[PDB]
Amino acid sequence: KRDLVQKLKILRQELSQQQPQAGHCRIEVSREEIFEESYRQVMKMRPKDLWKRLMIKFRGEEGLDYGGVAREWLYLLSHEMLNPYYGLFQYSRDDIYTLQINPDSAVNPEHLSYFHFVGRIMGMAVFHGHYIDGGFTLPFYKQLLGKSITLDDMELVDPDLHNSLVWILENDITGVLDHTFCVEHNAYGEIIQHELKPNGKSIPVNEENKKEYVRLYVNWRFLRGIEAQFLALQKGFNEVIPQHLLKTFDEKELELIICGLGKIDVNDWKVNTRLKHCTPDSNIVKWFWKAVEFFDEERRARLLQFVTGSSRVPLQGFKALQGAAGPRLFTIHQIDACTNNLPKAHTCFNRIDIPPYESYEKLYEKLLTAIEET
Amino acid sequence: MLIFVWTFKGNTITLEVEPSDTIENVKAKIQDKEGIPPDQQRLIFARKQLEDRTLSDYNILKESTLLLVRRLR
Ligand SMILES: [Cl-]
Ligand SMILES: [Cl-]
Ligand SMILES: [Cl-]
Ligand SMILES: [Cl-]
Ligand SMILES: [Cl-]
Ligand SMILES: [Cl-]
Ligand code: NA
Ligand code: NA
Repeated sequence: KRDLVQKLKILRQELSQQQPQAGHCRIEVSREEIFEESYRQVMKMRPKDLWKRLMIKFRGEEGLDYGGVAREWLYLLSHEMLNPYYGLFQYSRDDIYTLQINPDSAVNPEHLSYFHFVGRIMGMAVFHGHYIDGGFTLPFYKQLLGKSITLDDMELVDPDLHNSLVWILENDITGVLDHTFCVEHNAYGEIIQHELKPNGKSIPVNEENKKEYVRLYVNWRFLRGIEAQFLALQKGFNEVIPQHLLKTFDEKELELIICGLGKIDVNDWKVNTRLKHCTPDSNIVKWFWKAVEFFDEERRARLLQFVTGSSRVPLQGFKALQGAAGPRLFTIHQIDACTNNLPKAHTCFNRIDIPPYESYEKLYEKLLTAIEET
Repeated sequence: MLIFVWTFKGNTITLEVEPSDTIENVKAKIQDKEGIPPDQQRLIFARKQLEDRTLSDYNILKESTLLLVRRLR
């Protein structure tokens, strides 16, 4: 915990000296075309331009605050560029809160520039202390750090391959296994073979080079089909954050500084909540926290989504919640309305409007209905 | 369903099978695709030998990948 606090101070120090004293990074985008216009303007820019003080404007809008507009721009932008709709990313199989690179991304012929674009955007979020609106697997952060994938990381990406590779390491393959430093996989209804190293097609796997074989084959099975895309993204990222600034971070730390805090603590939440037209000991407020206490992590993510636009919070947690103009704590507003209404959200204000429901069960059920997934 | 086998040559067959079968017939199906006699086949998955039981016994499931190694007389 402390060690991360020191690692972040050191990163901030070094990012600070990388920033030029003079000049600005100027972006002016329409809100309806944030993605494509941000892409054209950022890709015109040199790496060095991306370190300058951010100066962002929405077309036709005067912002309250340049830092605020910047915060909003990255959140809105990253929500577009990561949306599987544009073909670059997809939802991971078992989890909709985790994105993966889409292997089929090349239907966009220009797709590598977009991955390069995404890298630069993620790097700019780190460099300037904002957050990305999304999330990736831990092996993705690990590859983004330049670390290699353990075998342990296979226990989710491929249990059947994980077990076979484990068995190869545990037992003597002499005479039993005629494997080669080349691997085959199913690509577009077809079988395509891939050397894990130069001339691997001609290199037997044996008891002496087993460990090297399994290391190369894990690393390959993560990058399988997405290699050029990851390279382009990682180039964009390291154009903003040089890879040596993150030597001392592990994958879980990179995820916090890029996406913020995913684990939602109810006590930190309760304590940094404002109340409008209700009191700490009023029923609507007791029931709300009772329901949040029962909500599992997915449900709490959706409730936070509903009221703020983000299922994540800053590193500092709920006291650091931002709204429109600067900070705005989470706010529960008890409203004078018909008790069959659902809670309504005002995400510019991190405010939820709640009617004076008659029982805990009514609030519980009506809250769950409000935060239904889109 | 339709389980696969990653063999000791790197070959990665597709095998039309059923949980109604037993691994003896599996070996026959392997004897079908690539003609490896059952008595020099040794099948592993869950890090463990498959004694001559059914696929629906070893906690084997659909669209899975066994590891076929060489039993060595
Ligand atoms: Cl401009
Ligand atoms: Cl800045
Ligand atoms: Cl302004
Ligand atoms: Cl009351
Ligand atoms: Cl923060
Ligand atoms: Cl009403
Ligand atoms: Na800085
Ligand atoms: Na404007």
